[PDB]
Amino acid sequence: PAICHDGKAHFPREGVFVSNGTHWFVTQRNFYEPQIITTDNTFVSGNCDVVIGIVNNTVYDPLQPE
Amino acid sequence: SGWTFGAGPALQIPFPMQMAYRFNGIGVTQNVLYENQKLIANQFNSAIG
Ligand SMILES: *[C@@H]1O[C@H](CO)[C@@H](O[C@@H]2O[C@H](CO)[C@@H](O)[C@H](O)[C@H]2NC(C)=O)[C@H](O)[C@H]1NC(C)=O
Ligand SMILES: *[C@@H]1O[C@H](CO)[C@@H](O)[C@H](O)[C@H]1NC(C)=O
Ligand SMILES: *[C@@H]1O[C@H](CO)[C@@H](O)[C@H](O)[C@H]1NC(C)=O
Repeated sequence: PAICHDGKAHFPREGVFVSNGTHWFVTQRNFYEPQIITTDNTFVSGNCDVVIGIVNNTVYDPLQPE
Repeated sequence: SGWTFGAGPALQIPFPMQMAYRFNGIGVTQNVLYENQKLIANQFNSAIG
């Protein structure tokens, strides 16, 4: 249902979170289009302490490296 | 399978995710359900009883 990067939750803006066997992507609900999970496709809401089934993962920041 | 079996082949999906998408279909985002799951389930059980 959600992704827990660093003490926070991360819900998809549109689509579902999937993983083949090792890496997590976010994709649409009618066509398999995997994408790299960044801060643009997810919105933070919560504290990551009430959600059930949340995995940790590592999200990507597209601004700090540049 | 939600409503996905009304168009083509049935696709499995966890019930909480389907409920979250139904809530998102009326303008309320997913975090409301993902943080009030227990309360909503209790209310639904009380109503169905
Ligand atoms: C919710 O489901 C549970 C089963 O997982 C029901 O539990 C039993 O249901 C029978 C049938 O009515 C009752 O006679 C038992 O007393 C129930 N036991 C417990 C521990 O609840 C439960 O009735 C269901 N709830 C409702 C409102 O239908
Ligand atoms: C799963 O997706 C990742 C994405 O980088 C890929 O490297 C990998 O080969 C895919 N398959 C498996 C079995 O991990
Ligand atoms: C996520 O990381 C925290 C600390 O880094 C850890 O306590 C927690 O167990 C991790 N989540 C899972 C599902 O292992």
